[PDB]
Amino acid sequence: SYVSPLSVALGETARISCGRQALGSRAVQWYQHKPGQAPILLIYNNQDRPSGIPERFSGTPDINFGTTATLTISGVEVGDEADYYCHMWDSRSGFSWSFGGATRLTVLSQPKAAPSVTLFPPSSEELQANKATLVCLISDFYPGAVTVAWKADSSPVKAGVETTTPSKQSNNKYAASSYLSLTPEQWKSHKSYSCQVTHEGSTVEKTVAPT
Amino acid sequence: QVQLQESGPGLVRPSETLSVTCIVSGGSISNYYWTWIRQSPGKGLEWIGYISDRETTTYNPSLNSRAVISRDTSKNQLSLQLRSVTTADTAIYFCATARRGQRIYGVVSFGEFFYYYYMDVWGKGTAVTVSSASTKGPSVFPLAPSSSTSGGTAALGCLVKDYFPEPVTVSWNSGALTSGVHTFPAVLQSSGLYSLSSVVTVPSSSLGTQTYICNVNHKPSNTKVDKKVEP
Amino acid sequence: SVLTQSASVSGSLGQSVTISCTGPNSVCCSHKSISWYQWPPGRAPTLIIYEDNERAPGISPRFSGYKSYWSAYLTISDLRPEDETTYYCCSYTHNSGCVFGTGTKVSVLGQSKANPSVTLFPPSSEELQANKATLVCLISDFYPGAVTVAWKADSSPVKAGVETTTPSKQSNNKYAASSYLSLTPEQWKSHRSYSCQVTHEGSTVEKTVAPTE
Amino acid sequence: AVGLGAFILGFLGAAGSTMGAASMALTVQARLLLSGIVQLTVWGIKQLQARVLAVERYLRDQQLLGIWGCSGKIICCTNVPWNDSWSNKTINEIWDNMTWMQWEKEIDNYTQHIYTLLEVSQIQQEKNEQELLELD
Amino acid sequence: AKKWVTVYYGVPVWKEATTTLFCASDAKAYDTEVHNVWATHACVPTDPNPQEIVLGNVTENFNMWKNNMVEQMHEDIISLWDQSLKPCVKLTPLCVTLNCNNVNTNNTNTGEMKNCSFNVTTSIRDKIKKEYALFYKLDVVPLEITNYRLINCNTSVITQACPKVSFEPIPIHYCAPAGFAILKCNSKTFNGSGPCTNVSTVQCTHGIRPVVSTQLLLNGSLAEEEIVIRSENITDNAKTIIVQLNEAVEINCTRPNNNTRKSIHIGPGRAFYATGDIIGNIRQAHCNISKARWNETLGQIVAKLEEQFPNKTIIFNHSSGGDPEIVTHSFNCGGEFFYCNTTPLFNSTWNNTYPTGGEQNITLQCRIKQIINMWQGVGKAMYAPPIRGQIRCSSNITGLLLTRDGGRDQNGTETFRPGGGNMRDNWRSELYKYKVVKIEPLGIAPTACKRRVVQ
Amino acid sequence: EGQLVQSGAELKKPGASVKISCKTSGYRFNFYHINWIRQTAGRGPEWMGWISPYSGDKNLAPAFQDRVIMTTDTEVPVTSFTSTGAAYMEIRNLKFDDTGTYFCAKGLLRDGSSTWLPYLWGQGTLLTVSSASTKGPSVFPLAPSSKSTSGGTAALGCLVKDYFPEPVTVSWNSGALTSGVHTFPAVLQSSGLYSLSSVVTVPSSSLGTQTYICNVNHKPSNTKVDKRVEPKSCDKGLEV
Ligand SMILES: *[C@@H]1O[C@H](CO)[C@@H](O[C@@H]2O[C@H](CO)[C@@H](O[C@@H]3O[C@H](CO[C@H]4O[C@H](CO[C@H]5O[C@H](CO)[C@@H](O)[C@H](O)[C@@H]5O)[C@@H](O)[C@H](O)[C@@H]4O[C@H]4O[C@H](CO)[C@@H](O)[C@H](O)[C@@H]4O)[C@@H](O)[C@H](O[C@H]4O[C@H](CO)[C@@H](O)[C@H](O)[C@@H]4O)[C@@H]3O)[C@H](O)[C@H]2NC(C)=O)[C@H](O)[C@H]1NC(C)=O
Ligand SMILES: *[C@@H]1O[C@H](CO)[C@@H](O[C@@H]2O[C@H](CO)[C@@H](O[C@@H]3O[C@H](CO[C@H]4O[C@H](CO)[C@@H](O)[C@H](O)[C@@H]4O)[C@@H](O)[C@H](O[C@H]4O[C@H](CO)[C@@H](O)[C@H](O)[C@@H]4O)[C@@H]3O)[C@H](O)[C@H]2NC(C)=O)[C@H](O)[C@H]1NC(C)=O
Ligand SMILES: *[C@@H]1O[C@H](CO)[C@@H](O[C@@H]2O[C@H](CO)[C@@H](O[C@@H]3O[C@H](CO[C@H]4O[C@H](CO)[C@@H](O)[C@H](O)[C@@H]4O)[C@@H](O)[C@H](O[C@H]4O[C@H](CO)[C@@H](O)[C@H](O)[C@@H]4O)[C@@H]3O)[C@H](O)[C@H]2NC(C)=O)[C@H](O)[C@H]1NC(C)=O
Ligand SMILES: *[C@@H]1O[C@H](CO)[C@@H](O[C@@H]2O[C@H](CO)[C@@H](O[C@@H]3O[C@H](CO)[C@@H](O)[C@H](O[C@H]4O[C@H](CO)[C@@H](O)[C@H](O)[C@@H]4O)[C@@H]3O)[C@H](O)[C@H]2NC(C)=O)[C@H](O)[C@H]1NC(C)=O
Ligand SMILES: *[C@@H]1O[C@H](CO)[C@@H](O[C@@H]2O[C@H](CO)[C@@H](O[C@@H]3O[C@H](CO)[C@@H](O)[C@H](O)[C@@H]3O)[C@H](O)[C@H]2NC(C)=O)[C@H](O)[C@H]1NC(C)=O
Ligand SMILES: *[C@@H]1O[C@H](CO)[C@@H](O[C@@H]2O[C@H](CO)[C@@H](O[C@@H]3O[C@H](CO)[C@@H](O)[C@H](O)[C@@H]3O)[C@H](O)[C@H]2NC(C)=O)[C@H](O)[C@H]1NC(C)=O
Ligand SMILES: *[C@@H]1O[C@H](CO)[C@@H](O[C@@H]2O[C@H](CO)[C@@H](O[C@@H]3O[C@H](CO)[C@@H](O)[C@H](O)[C@@H]3O)[C@H](O)[C@H]2NC(C)=O)[C@H](O)[C@H]1NC(C)=O
Ligand SMILES: *[C@@H]1O[C@H](CO)[C@@H](O[C@@H]2O[C@H](CO)[C@@H](O[C@@H]3O[C@H](CO)[C@@H](O)[C@H](O)[C@@H]3O)[C@H](O)[C@H]2NC(C)=O)[C@H](O)[C@H]1NC(C)=O
Ligand SMILES: *[C@@H]1O[C@H](CO)[C@@H](O[C@@H]2O[C@H](CO)[C@@H](O)[C@H](O)[C@H]2NC(C)=O)[C@H](O)[C@H]1NC(C)=O
Ligand SMILES: *[C@@H]1O[C@H](CO)[C@@H](O)[C@H](O)[C@H]1NC(C)=O
Ligand SMILES: *[C@@H]1O[C@H](CO)[C@@H](O)[C@H](O)[C@H]1NC(C)=O
Ligand SMILES: *[C@@H]1O[C@H](CO)[C@@H](O)[C@H](O)[C@H]1NC(C)=O
Ligand SMILES: *[C@@H]1O[C@H](CO)[C@@H](O)[C@H](O)[C@H]1NC(C)=O
Ligand SMILES: *[C@@H]1O[C@H](CO)[C@@H](O)[C@H](O)[C@H]1NC(C)=O
Ligand SMILES: *[C@@H]1O[C@H](CO)[C@@H](O)[C@H](O)[C@H]1NC(C)=O
Ligand SMILES: *[C@@H]1O[C@H](CO)[C@@H](O)[C@H](O)[C@H]1NC(C)=O
Ligand SMILES: *[C@@H]1O[C@H](CO)[C@@H](O)[C@H](O)[C@H]1NC(C)=O
Repeated sequence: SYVSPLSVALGETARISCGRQALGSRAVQWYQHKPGQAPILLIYNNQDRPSGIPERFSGTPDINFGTTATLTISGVEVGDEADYYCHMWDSRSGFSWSFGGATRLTVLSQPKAAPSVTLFPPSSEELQANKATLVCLISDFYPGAVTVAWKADSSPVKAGVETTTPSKQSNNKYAASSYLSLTPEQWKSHKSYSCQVTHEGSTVEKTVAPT
Repeated sequence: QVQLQESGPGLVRPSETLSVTCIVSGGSISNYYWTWIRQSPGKGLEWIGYISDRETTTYNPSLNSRAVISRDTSKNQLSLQLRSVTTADTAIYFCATARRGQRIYGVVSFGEFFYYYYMDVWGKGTAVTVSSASTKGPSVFPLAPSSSTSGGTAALGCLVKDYFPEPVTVSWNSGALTSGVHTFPAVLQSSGLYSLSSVVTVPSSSLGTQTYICNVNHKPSNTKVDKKVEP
Repeated sequence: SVLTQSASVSGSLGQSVTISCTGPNSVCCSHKSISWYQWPPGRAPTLIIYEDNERAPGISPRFSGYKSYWSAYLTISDLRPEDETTYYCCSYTHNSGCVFGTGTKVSVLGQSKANPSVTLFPPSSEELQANKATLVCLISDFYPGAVTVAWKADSSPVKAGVETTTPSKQSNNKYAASSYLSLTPEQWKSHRSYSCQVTHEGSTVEKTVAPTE
Repeated sequence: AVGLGAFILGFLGAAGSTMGAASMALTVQARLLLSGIVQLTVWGIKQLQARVLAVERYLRDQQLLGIWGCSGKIICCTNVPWNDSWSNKTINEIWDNMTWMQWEKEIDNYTQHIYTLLEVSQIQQEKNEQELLELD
Repeated sequence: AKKWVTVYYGVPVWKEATTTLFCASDAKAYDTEVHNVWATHACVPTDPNPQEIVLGNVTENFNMWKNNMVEQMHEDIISLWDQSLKPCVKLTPLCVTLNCNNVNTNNTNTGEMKNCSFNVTTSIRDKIKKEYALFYKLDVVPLEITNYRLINCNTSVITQACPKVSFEPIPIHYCAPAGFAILKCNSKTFNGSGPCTNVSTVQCTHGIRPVVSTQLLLNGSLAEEEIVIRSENITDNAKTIIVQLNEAVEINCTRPNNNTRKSIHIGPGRAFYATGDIIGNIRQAHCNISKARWNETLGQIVAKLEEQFPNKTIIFNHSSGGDPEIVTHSFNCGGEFFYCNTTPLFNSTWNNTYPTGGEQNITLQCRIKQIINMWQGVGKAMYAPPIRGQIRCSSNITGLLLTRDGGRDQNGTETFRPGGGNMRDNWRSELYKYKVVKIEPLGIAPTACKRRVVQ
Repeated sequence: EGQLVQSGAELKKPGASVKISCKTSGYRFNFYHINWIRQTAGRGPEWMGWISPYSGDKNLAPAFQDRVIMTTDTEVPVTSFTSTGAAYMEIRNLKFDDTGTYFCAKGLLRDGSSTWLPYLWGQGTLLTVSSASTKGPSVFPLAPSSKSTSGGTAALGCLVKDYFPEPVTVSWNSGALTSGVHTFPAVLQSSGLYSLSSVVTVPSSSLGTQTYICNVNHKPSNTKVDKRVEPKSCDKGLEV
């Protein structure tokens, strides 16, 4: 159905259990998938890894029946955090079409990064089109749990607010952006507009004003 | 040494025949196996079907009804076609080069061996959406530099207004500038359209004569828009 | 042979006869057994007496044995025509092979006379073709022993090419003999007749063939 | 020839040898003629009936040797003459050219008759005269 | 010079007669004492030292086909079996009908072990349970919901052999009672029936294992030098051919399925044992025979078959004319009764005496049952309780059983069929050398010895 | 009550070797010794030796201890008390005085003081030692001759001439005519060749109902002669 979460400390080795365990001799594949990217398999035969895969990953061969197919990851770092699928191929079951239940690996006690908030006023050409939108961009924050509150003068906006759910980038930090749709007359009315981004206990505020 | 390239419409009306193409440059199609894997949001990966090197199909029993897979001999490309699609069929489509193994737990003559497959090579993956709604081309509004941080670091960028076709590509100076680029993910507004932003961090000394131009290409709208950004 | 028997002996019909068997003390009788055999010439013998006196199985009680410290004896009682043959004794121990004797030929007297049958054959025409000529005089069924044969060419004796066989005993306890006269066809054709003269001690028989017929 | 207690010919050690040869060692087939001396299953009734058959056949011979004046002895001579109608061979032919086997096969015709003659003409007559002679 | 009768006690005189022989089996003493059916230790232990007495100058005629020792051993096995089934559980209330599903298995391109579910009245008579079990296909036949019943329920009753008794053969010795003795042949190439040159006598026969088997024989006595082909009538096709091996060829049979044992209460104090859910890979029981060793053994058998037969000779064909129990090589190992397909074992074609690159180990598949009517014994069947864990065994094959085709009135050369015409022939394969006789120790004889005059 | 049958007569050259066989039947071949006894004209009957088929032991006379090699075969069982066997005797360095008749003989008793004493004897094997070569005979017909005019009997036969190997065999009508046959011994010519005659006495009236054929076999030369005796006789006494 859905994904199974897993939490591991940084640098400490880890193991990932496999659902629907085999009933006989089995050949399991372990796929490492990151959202939006191409899935990479680490272990095609339970003990064999293709060229390029690092030696930190390893799988449990089935020399004697009864062993459980787990995926061991030594030296857990930022890059290992992804979704892991366990393909199953036993002798008792028929054609195994589906992949195993996804396993959400999360690396713990990873240092938190302060977000880099960037607020942009609506362009002059956008005002000519009789529209106005405020772009508040958040970058390079690790704990993906930011709450974006908007402020017109000392008043919260609360309306026309659209915000993305945080998404990881290449730096393994998350990235989120908030959009505030306004009318060009309301933008010209107030003195200044503020974007408040609360990250963990902290809160950063950027303010922009019309020319 | 094998490269896969997925190409397709990326947007199909419901209850219509989706099509796609998987271009291979590494070797011949008649030597290895191929398969198709889609990625729907909120759900895990799904294996829909595979084709052999002697051209023999085999489909997932749940999609068995509406899927047909073929491979071309002249062109190293394998085509996928799905009939009566719905907006659940909307997903990131991966073609992968599969190869075969033989697991034997006993004597070969009395059966006792089962075939297992695994895809060692994957393509980049193409996105396909399914919705009755029409195509909406994006309009580009430049984000002027605030003139931002000490030490000379300043930021500008380009705003891409609301569009429904989800995949959008953004470059800068036709791919001449790569440092400081950070294209953020699009937001699905209540309007039913997506909107993204692309910023570039550059020093203030070169912020005057930069001649920075962002290039916003877009495929479903068939429109390529270039916008100049100046203070 | 060092084991000496009587060279000959004779007895009357229905009477008894004794044969001797003696030699040196190296073949002495005290420490060795004596066995007797009936050995007709030209046939296989038959054991009549083994380990001295005891007789072989099937032997009639007419035969009896006796062994003294210096010699052994074999007494044949109630003589029959078939008892007229040759006999040998044997000296042996348990692990030493047999030593045969010199031999003894028994003659039964008080016998009935049998008239001789004489038959003379001329040489065949196929034999005269190859330049050879042989006369065959066959004699059979004479109980009296030792026959004499004489050949004659035109009532005159012949001496070249005469071959006479020894007397042989017939299955009917009678006797038989034969004689052959080898000649050249000139001698055969230049004579009026040839004759085979068989002479016994009681009567002489003559048979004559003629080349003319 | 003669073994002085180490011949180990054994049970039926000389059944292919001459009658005079095997006759010298007849205590071997005498002790070993009753060797069975040294739970409802089939092996119980098959064994208990095999034991009682062995004891019953042994007691048949000693029964006959008892009505023959021979109970104690293995070899025992008699007083009934040997009619030549039974066999016509010599004492050198029987005991030095025949085995007990082919010999018994020649006199098997007349055995039951000899077994009668043996017990009436002797031992029965002897005990009657042994009673009369010792009376005075 | 006068002859008088002299009676002798102890004469070497024997006669051929029949007696009720008994058993001899060495002592097996252990704390984990498991009683044995085929050779119960109720019979007297064998002597610590065998005593064989050679009989010089003896020429005795042996006939293995007229031997009464076979007819008795065959009757001893039958009665020994029933005594072990009487005190064990009989499956009479288990004739209730069964709804059965085929075993879970991926079809590579059917299933025989199967699965079934049925009712069972508990130890209490009014309560009713419902459980599952796994019964091989040959043991059950359908009546129409794919309802099923046991193969024997319309025929006769069935009794489950106790799990304490073991189905392994241990050497048995046949002793003749006192006053008798057994005569044994020793000729290296002793024709079936005829005169044995150099004979001996023994009280108890050698260690013979009572192995119930079909077609090829196992754990027998190996004759020396060249092999031998003993037949009652080599000219009559209806007469069974018994064959003997000189070198021991080995057979390797296993049942790879790692089954389990479920104890069901079908009655008060009566625990019916049955196969639990299978564990591990699904597999079939096979038997392995090195072809390099069977090729030489086959090449020697045709030579002795080319001696009893003309110079123009060919080879054999297999297994037609009876029930599927006769068709397969049936035996026992560990406890389960196998029934192997002997098609690949006799596959060849020789002329004046098969594949050159054929695989190393000949491998035959063996269907397993659990309801058996052996020795053609109609009536109360026997249920072999399932064996825990994996089964592995290895035996030596020492003999075969063939049968001529039977040409109608003319012969296109000649073919042979492996056939077990009778269960008794498994005892003739080891009771050919033995024969029973009775001792007649009474011998009248004439001597010059007249007992003392009556005085 | 058994029969001993020895091998046929052989002709060897002096200095060569010869091996004689003696096949037995009708008794346990392992129970009795096999004696070998020869008889020549110069020394009379001479005992050579005996051999045991059961133990393999042999005793040879010192006169033959250096030239006789005796061997036996293994008995072939027939019944429980009878069998068939074969004994061999090999003599080397043949001389002219060795020419004579050779016998094999069954033993007497199984035990006792005379266990080997020759008791049952074979038919004897004729051995001739000569440097001359084999010569076949020439058969001539003997015309019928009168035997009794009043009795009505006649005599006819066949003549054998100039055959070197001594053995002689004559039969009549392929063995169907055995009554009245009278075969005469051979003559020793001064040349070394032998010759004899055979005559049969038949009624004179038997001329149109019976066929008379004399069959002469000379096996050393491997020659068979079947001569038809012409029944027309020259005797005036028989013509009457
Ligand atoms: C099955 O049936 C067969 C019948 O065929 C039985 O064989 C017979 O056995 C009996 C009893 O043993 C024999 O009776 C004896 O025969 C003796 C003659 O042979 C023995 O001794 C001679 C001596 O050998 C030397 O001198 C020879 C001079 O002739 C010379 O030739 C030789 O080379 C030697 O230099 C042996 O030649 C002979 O083989 C045999 O025994 C010897 O050999 C055997 C086997 O090789 C060996 O195992 C022995 O150890 C031994 O070396 C004769 O001497 C003897 O008489 C004396 O003793 C008896 C005792 O009974 C006494 O009564 C008598 O007064 C003398 O003192 C006695 O006659 C019989 O010949 C055998 N017959 C045949 C045909 O073989 C066999 O035993 C039987 N088997 C069983 C198990 O029962
Ligand atoms: C392997 O085993 C077989 C047995 O299956 C042995 O077979 C022997 O075959 C011979 C063939 O000749 C049998 O001889 C036959 O005997 C019949 C009667 O038996 C009595 O007489 C014999 C004499 O030999 C005794 O042995 C036996 O105990 C009986 O007292 C005769 O009637 C037969 O002759 C008749 O038929 C033949 C043709 O078949 C005619 O020519 C005759 O005129 C007559 O009509 C015949 O003689 C013998 O009985 C069988 N058993 C033996 C010898 O023990 C094989 O010999 C054996 N082979 C080996 C190597 O061991
Ligand atoms: C009498 O009965 C016996 C018992 O079965 C038969 O013996 C078997 O015969 C079969 C053929 O009928 C043999 O099977 C063959 O196996 C070959 C494999 O050997 C190659 O590959 C192995 C590794 O797997 C290498 O070690 C080896 O060196 C070789 O390179 C196959 O190549 C054969 O293929 C044929 O059949 C297949 C399937 O049908 C086809 O797809 C192929 O095109 C080709 O036609 C074949 O499968 C088997 O090995 C033999 N058994 C043993 C124990 O060796 C006798 O053949 C049979 N005789 C008769 C019927 O006359
Ligand atoms: C065939 O099928 C049988 C099932 O019938 C199967 O036997 C099972 O094996 C497992 C092992 O994987 C057993 O589980 C054991 O349970 C016992 C209970 O006491 C434990 O003690 C065992 O662990 C001990 O041994 C370890 C060995 O290193 C120790 O390190 C540990 O500290 C313990 O001392 C273990 O958990 C299970 O009980 C049996 N089931 C039975 C016997 O019914 C067998 O493995 C299968 N074999 C094949 C080849 O398929
Ligand atoms: C006669 O039949 C007998 C009966 O068995 C055969 O005798 C057996 O021969 C073998 C030969 O290898 C003997 O084996 C060896 O015996 C010796 C002595 O005991 C022993 O030390 C070895 O360990 C081995 O067992 C065997 O003993 C013997 N059997 C008996 C009962 O004596 C024999 O082959 C046949 N042949 C002849 C010619 O007699
Ligand atoms: C069936 O074939 C097997 C082949 O393995 C035969 O096995 C043999 O058995 C004997 C008796 O146990 C072994 O002899 C013993 O070996 C042990 C272990 O080394 C040793 O300690 C003893 O002193 C004795 O020598 C023999 O080694 C073994 N064969 C091999 C090759 O090892 C078995 O006899 C055959 N059975 C039949 C009925 O043919
Ligand atoms: C049936 O099973 C038996 C036993 O399980 C197999 O017998 C085995 O055969 C091989 C043949 O070489 C033996 O190998 C031996 O190795 C030893 C040690 O290195 C070496 O000294 C010998 O010379 C020989 O090479 C092996 O010992 C033997 N037994 C066992 C217990 O392994 C047989 O191959 C099987 N037959 C089939 C499956 O047809
Ligand atoms: C040995 O293997 C051969 C393999 O061919 C077997 O030959 C087959 O024998 C069966 C016997 O029923 C033949 O069936 C036929 O049925 C028709 C039905 O009308 C009938 O008219 C015929 O008389 C015959 O019974 C079958 O045709 C024949 N094979 C072929 C290819 O024709 C043979 O039976 C095997 N022998 C043994 C002892 O297993
Ligand atoms: C044999 O059939 C029985 C009856 O259908 C099976 O028993 C059920 O097995 C499932 C597992 O798939 C359990 O969840 C149920 O609880 C079982 N039912 C009962 C009443 O116990 C059994 O699994 C089958 N065995 C095999 C090997 O397929
Ligand atoms: C022997 O038995 C025969 C036959 O019964 C009989 O006629 C004869 O009188 C008997 N002789 C003696 C001495 O018993
Ligand atoms: C029995 O003995 C007498 C007396 O010598 C004899 O005439 C007869 O032939 C013998 N019979 C047998 C069968 O031995
Ligand atoms: C007695 O034995 C002889 C010889 O074997 C036989 O002729 C006769 O029939 C036998 N008599 C009886 C009554 O058995
Ligand atoms: C008995 O079993 C049958 C199927 O085997 C089932 O349909 C029925 O309900 C059962 N009855 C009970 C458990 O009372
Ligand atoms: C074997 O069978 C044939 C044919 O039926 C028959 O002629 C012969 O006598 C039989 N021989 C034996 C020993 O059974
Ligand atoms: C072999 O048997 C065939 C049968 O066709 C025959 O032609 C040939 O003569 C036989 N040869 C020998 C040596 O037996
Ligand atoms: C079979 O053998 C016979 C006799 O040896 C021979 O004549 C024939 O040619 C052979 N045929 C084949 C196909 O081998
Ligand atoms: C079996 O033996 C025969 C004859 O020795 C030979 O021709 C054949 O190739 C052998 N086959 C195998 C598989 O060893």
